[PDB]
Amino acid sequence: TPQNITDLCAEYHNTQIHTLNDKIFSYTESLAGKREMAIITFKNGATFQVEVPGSQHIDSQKKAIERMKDTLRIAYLTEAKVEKLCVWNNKTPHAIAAISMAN
Amino acid sequence: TPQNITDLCAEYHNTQIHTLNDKIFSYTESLAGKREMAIITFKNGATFQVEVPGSQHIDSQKKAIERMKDTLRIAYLTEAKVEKLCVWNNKTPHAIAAISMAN
Amino acid sequence: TPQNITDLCAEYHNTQIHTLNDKIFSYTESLAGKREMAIITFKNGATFQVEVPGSQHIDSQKKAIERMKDTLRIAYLTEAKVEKLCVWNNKTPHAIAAISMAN
Amino acid sequence: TPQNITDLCAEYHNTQIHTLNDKIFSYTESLAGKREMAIITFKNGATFQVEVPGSQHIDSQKKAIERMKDTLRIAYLTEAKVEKLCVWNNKTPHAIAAISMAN
Amino acid sequence: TPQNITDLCAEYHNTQIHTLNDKIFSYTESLAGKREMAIITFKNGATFQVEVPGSQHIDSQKKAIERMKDTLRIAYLTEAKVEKLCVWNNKTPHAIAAISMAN
Repeated sequence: TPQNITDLCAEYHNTQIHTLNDKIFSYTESLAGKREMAIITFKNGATFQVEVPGSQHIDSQKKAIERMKDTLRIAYLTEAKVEKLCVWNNKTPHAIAAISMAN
Repeated sequence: TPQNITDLCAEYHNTQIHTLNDKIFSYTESLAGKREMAIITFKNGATFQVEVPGSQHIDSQKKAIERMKDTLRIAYLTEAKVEKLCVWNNKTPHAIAAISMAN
Repeated sequence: TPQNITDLCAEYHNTQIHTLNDKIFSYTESLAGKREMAIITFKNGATFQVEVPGSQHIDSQKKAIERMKDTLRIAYLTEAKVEKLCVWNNKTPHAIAAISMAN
Repeated sequence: TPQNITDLCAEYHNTQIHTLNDKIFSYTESLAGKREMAIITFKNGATFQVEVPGSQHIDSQKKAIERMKDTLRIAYLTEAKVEKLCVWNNKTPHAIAAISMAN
Repeated sequence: TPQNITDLCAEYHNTQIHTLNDKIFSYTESLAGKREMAIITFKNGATFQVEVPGSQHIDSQKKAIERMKDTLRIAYLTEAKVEKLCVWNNKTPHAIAAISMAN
C-alpha cells in the first residue's frame, strides 16, 4: 500500500514520473463525443491528458477519472503547485494516473 | 489524440474556434423544463450555450455536459481568463464543445 | 435557444424577471422532510425559493434544481452580484427558474 | 411555503432554533461504519451533528443530507457566519435540520 | 452520538488519534486500477491514506470515502489546519477514519 506517488507509479507497466514543481499553465476540457477528456499543459509545453473512459478502465476507475478532472480544474484555478505526475507513456499525450501536490 | 483545443475542434463537423482571451462577462443558468442549460457572454457580446441534453448526445457526453456547466460557473466566479472555446456553429447561441483556460 | 434570461423567462407562463443587481443577503437551506429547499433574500426585502422537487417538475429538471442550490450557495459565499432572477410568480415565495450573474 | 428558517423550523415537532451569529469553530467528518456523520462546534461550546442517514429519513432527505455536509464544510473553510440552526432536540448532539447564513 | 472525533474514534477497534494541528504538506490522488486512493502527508513526515474502497467497507461508507477525499483536497488547497485524525493502525499507511479541522 503505497506511501507516495513514486511507489504507486512503480506498480504499473508503461508508467513514468514527471517532476514539475510548477502550477498548471493551461486547462482544457471537452464534452465532444468520444473526446470527453481534459488536457493540461505546463509553461515549458509538456502536455498531459485525462483519458476518455474506455474499455482499458475497470469500473472502479470511473469515479476516480471524474475526481481527477475535478482536481486538475481546481488546481489550475488556485494556481496550486503540482509536484509530480505519474503517467502512462504508451499514450499521447501521456495519460495521467496520479498527481501529487506540494508547496 | 488531440494535444490542444484547436486540434480537437478540427475533428468535428460544424465547429469553429472562438479566441476570447477574456473572463466571462455574464453567467446564466436555468432549471426551467426543456431549458436546463447555461448561457455565458463575453464583454464583446459573444454568447454561448451549454445545450440541454438531447437525442444528439451520446451517453458518455452526459456527465461531461454537467462538468462543463460546473466549469463555466467557477470560471465566472474566479474571473478566470478563457482562452478559446470550440463550439458547434449549427446552433444559436453557438454550443460549447470544449473550453481552454490560460493566461 | 434563448440568448439571455429575459427571453428564456418569456417562454414560460406565470413567470417574471426581478432585477436585483446585488449580492445575496442571506442563504438558507433545509434537509427537513418535505422542505428540502433553499431560500435566499436580498437587502431590499425580496425573498425567493428553490422549490422542493415535486410532480410539477419533469425528470430533466431534477439535476438542474440541485445545480441551482449549488449555484446560490457559492454565489452567496463569494458575494457575487446577482443581475436577474427569472421566477414563477404563482408561488410564494416566488420560485427560481433561472439566474443571471454579471459584475 | 416558509419564508425563513424560523417559520420552517416551526413546522416540525422536536425542533428549536439556535442563534449563533458566528462562524464555525471546528468541523469534523467521519467515514467510519455506522458513524458516517459530520459534527460542528462553535466557540461558545455548542455542538451539532448531521445525523447518519437512517430509517427516520425519507428518500427525499438523502440528497439534502449530503448537501448539508457540503454546506457546513465550505462554510467552515470560508469562515462564513452562521445566523441560525434549526435542529431536532431529541438527539445528542442536536441534529441539524436547516441552516441560515447572513452577515 | 459522539460529540467529538476522540470519542468517535474510541468506538472502533484498531484505531488511534494523531494530533497534527498543522496544514497538509502534500496531497496525492490516483486513478490507477486497484489504487484509487488518496495519500496525504504532514511536514513532520506523517503519512496517511484514504483506502481504496473494498469489502471491508459497508455500503454507507462508500459515499463517505468519496467525501473524505473531497475534504482532504480542499483542506490542502485552502491550507486549513488539521486538528486530529482518527485512523486505523492495522494498515500502512494508517488509514483515515475521521478528520477534525480547527484553528
